[PDB]
Amino acid sequence: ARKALIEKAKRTPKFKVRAYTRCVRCGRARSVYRFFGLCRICLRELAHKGQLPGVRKASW
Amino acid sequence: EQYYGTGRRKEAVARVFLRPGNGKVTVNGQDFNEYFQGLVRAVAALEPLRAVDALGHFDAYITVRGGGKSGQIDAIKLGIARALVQYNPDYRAKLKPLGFLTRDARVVERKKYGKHKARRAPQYSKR
Amino acid sequence: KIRIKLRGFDHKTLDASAQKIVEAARRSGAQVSGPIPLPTRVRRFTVIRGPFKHKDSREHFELRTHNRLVDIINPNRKTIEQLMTLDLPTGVEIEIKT
Amino acid sequence: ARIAGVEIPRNKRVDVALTYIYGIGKARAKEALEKTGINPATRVKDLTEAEVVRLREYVENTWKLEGELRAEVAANIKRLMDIGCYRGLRHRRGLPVRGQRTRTNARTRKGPRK
Amino acid sequence: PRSLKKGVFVDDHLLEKVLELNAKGEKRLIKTWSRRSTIVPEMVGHTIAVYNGKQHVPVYITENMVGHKLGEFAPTRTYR
Amino acid sequence: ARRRRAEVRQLQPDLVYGDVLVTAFINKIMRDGKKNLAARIFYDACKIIQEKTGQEPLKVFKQAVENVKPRMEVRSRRVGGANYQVPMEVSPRRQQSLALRWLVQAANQRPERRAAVRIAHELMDAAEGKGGAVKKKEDVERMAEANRAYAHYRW
Amino acid sequence: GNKIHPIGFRLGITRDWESRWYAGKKQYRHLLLEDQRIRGLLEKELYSAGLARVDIERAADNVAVTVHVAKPGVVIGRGGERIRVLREELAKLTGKNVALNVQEVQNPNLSAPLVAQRVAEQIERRFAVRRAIKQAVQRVMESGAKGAKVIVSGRIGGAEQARTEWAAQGRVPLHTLRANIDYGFALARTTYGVLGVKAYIFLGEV
Amino acid sequence: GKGDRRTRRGKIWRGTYGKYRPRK
RNA sequence: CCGUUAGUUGCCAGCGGUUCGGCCGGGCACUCUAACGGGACUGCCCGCGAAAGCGGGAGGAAGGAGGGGACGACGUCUGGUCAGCAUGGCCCUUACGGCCUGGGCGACACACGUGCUACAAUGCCCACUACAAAGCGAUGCCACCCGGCAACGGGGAGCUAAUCGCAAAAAGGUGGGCCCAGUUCGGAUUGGGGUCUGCAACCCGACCCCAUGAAGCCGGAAUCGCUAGUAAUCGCGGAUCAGCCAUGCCGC
Repeated sequence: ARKALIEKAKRTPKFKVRAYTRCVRCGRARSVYRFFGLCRICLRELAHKGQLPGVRKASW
Repeated sequence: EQYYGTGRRKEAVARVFLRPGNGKVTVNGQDFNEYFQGLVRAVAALEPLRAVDALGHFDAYITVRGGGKSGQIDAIKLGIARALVQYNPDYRAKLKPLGFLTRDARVVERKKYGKHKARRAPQYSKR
Repeated sequence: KIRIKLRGFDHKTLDASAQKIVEAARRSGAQVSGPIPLPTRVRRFTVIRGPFKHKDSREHFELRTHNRLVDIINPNRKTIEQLMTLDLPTGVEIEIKT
Repeated sequence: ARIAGVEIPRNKRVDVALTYIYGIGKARAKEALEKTGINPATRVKDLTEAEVVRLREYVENTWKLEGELRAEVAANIKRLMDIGCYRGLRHRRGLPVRGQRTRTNARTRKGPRK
Repeated sequence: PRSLKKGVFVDDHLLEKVLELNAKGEKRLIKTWSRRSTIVPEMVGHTIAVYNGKQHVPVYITENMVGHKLGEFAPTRTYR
Repeated sequence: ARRRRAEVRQLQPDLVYGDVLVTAFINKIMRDGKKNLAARIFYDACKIIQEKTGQEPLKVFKQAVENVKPRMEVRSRRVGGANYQVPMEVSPRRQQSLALRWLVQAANQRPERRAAVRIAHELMDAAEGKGGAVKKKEDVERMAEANRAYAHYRW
Repeated sequence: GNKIHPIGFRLGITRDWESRWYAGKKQYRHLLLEDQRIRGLLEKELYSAGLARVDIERAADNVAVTVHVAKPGVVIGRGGERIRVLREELAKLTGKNVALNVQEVQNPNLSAPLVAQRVAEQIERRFAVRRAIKQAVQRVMESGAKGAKVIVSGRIGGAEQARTEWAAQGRVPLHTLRANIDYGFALARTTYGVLGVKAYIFLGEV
Repeated sequence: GKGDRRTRRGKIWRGTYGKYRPRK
């Protein structure tokens, strides 16, 4: 629970140089791609549940 | 008047089509050892001809490409053979032995949890 | 002459869609133009399964797009209503052009 | 052919010649072989002065390299080493100017293991 | 000297201050911040505070060494 | 093999001599796969054969073979509170495979500046009775056996 | 300390995508984004009638929203009051309202999640948790089922020292990817902290 | 090698064309 | 491994036009492709056998559980899990909490870890030659021509995305340079030019070009990976991404 930093959206790039990526679910700005905008986890886990449209497990 | 033989495997497609003619081979363009540049690979797409002899009475046209030289060459070979199937659909004691049967099933499978070479786990060190 | 694209997720949504549209618009267009598939496109993704340090717990899955390009010849009026208001699936969308 | 640092080119073309001189070789042999005008195929063993002088001459004012390479290298490196710059900073000790990281791995400049 | 670059570019961040202020002369160190610059012209012979990471050391620039990527004129580590 | 032979996989003969020996050997020349340059040197070397030496490549390959292929040698046994050096009839299979490799390698040893040159050099010398490969052979051989008394131990 | 996710086990088999819809590049993301704002403020306000699942569907610009419970009463509200502040309030999170789709089930014995929330809350109230899973399971499979395999983890309703406990009746091959089963876990209120629960009812399959 | 950077191997790896491979 | 459905991709297996690139028409079967079911149940012939089943053979797309994926049961380890999220309790607060200017986690006498490239001629150097692949590209991949020693800078066309932007796949092929030195190897580090995301890029970036070109001519006691399309080797793309130290991870 890192509340004080939920500023990620006020954007104020104030020099593009600062506005930064993030995981909409479990925050974590670490690995936060796009189309998902999640922490590999908030991500992969809720996906696991599946209430995350179509996308389906891999096999081959 | 016409005998088709398809040969493909490991992402290389060599569609061989033969019809009464002589000994020319259009590799989706040029000819045999023309396309198989100094390739001992040449001889690969003709063994199915050696099968029941004669490499000069039939016109050879092929639609071959994909993966690359070899794969496509051989594919070409197995294909020609199938053309032989069409022509003399009673050639067991020749088309099976130095014969053929299916693609091959052996393509650089997959890397997973690392180790690339699907076996090549990072080597150890000195403890 | 009409072109169409039903890009879908489910491999039954594109089915209900192309099916209703090619068979029902089979009393209207030029009888349609067969739901030409398209090499269903694939997008893979992998991720660490064991939260935090574990360059090995991961694994993967994927999201993709199956494509059905139905199509109907002979803009024979009637067709517009053997599909345009006689549809039934849910996991795709009605893409129409010409 | 005796040029600058007597960089005589043996059974090698012109390009393969200069490359044997101070700050020469790759990329350097190409420019030299072009001016002097000679078949890079030449093995280098008969460069007639009549033609050598041409490339040998122009290869003085605008080329050095030779007893001059240090100039632009010694003079240009003396400035940054005299000002609070940075280009010379990496060299202000014995690490790698180009990069690199320091701390670990950098004997290339520091010297030998210790 | 020093041009080379022209005008004495300074990534605006340091250029704006460099200019006009260059009017009433100096006063020295104007604790610079976006050293991403490629110092240039007029920047010849002055003092500014180069953020070495946690300090604002005072740097004085000179002729032949002026115009170059600001950063590398103020160290940032400490070994041996 | 946890219990079963795990067979000796068979190779399709030469693509220039319809021969198994060829193929195996070229693989031995080979590297990084390069079936190409592999068979290549194989050949140019063959050129040495026909040219530098009237006599045929078939006969030279074969003779070199008969020369380098081992016979009787040793390994030891840790059977009775000890491992003694005992010799045995160096099985054909291997005899081949490795007198084979061997050759290829000693060949590598050879001078010249060209690979086909090496292949030639040795292959010939071998076929004859003169060289690094097969000589090294004799060595492993007679060498092995010194531990004669031990031999009767059976491998 | 592993074993794959009882739903991933399901995917293209038994049970699928509750939130059923598509989209594609540059938009699916946020699409679902609002979806969670949904399910969240959702289950949030109405965990009330002990909901149980939410399938927000999209075959077009609307947002289906068939949530499920087995508590119809307080669900629609004496007459239909409930479904009102509900479906209305809806717009508040991204407009494109939806018909408040109420789905009630037939028997909370087939409902593993629900029963879990259950014996769980129980443990809240504070009591014989081993008993709890023993019987909870008992009946949960009992009133028809092909097996009730249950487990509880963390802080064993006591002991400064945490622990695990479990029990089951019948069959529950969670393995056999194709097992068609119902899986659930419950939070763990007790001032012990987080002491999670899980239970899985085997839903035949043959 | 791939670090020869300048010529062949060099750009081969760099993934760079330029003074050793037109953009095609 | 085979027939079932269907053909803007792919056929011509049969032409006709051919602008002869499959450009146009035309043919849906063949290669293509999503989809469907059938296909060794040790079932049959020969061995063995009370049996299971292994062993021989044909049939063929193939068994001997086809090669490859996902599935890791009971516990161990009180393993890992402070800052992934969740959490019981604890401490905390004009501050162990907020924002901003710089440094810094990339400091080095040193050791160990994982990879890069290297000593080369079964190679390097140059020119010309011959073919995937699973992915990727909208305010994005970026067409050819103009600025181009070079990084790149411009015009600028396309798609709207199995037809359009990424892409030049390399080793392979043919001749040509070199004939075995520290060499054309090697490309450190310091020799030069530029490209670029970004303000700014000292510290704390990627790149092209200028000069310089070190160690090394397969590496001690020792220690590693790998049953066959695999080992090795050569390449293409991928998320993080206005630039990126990605030689790392992933897929082919």
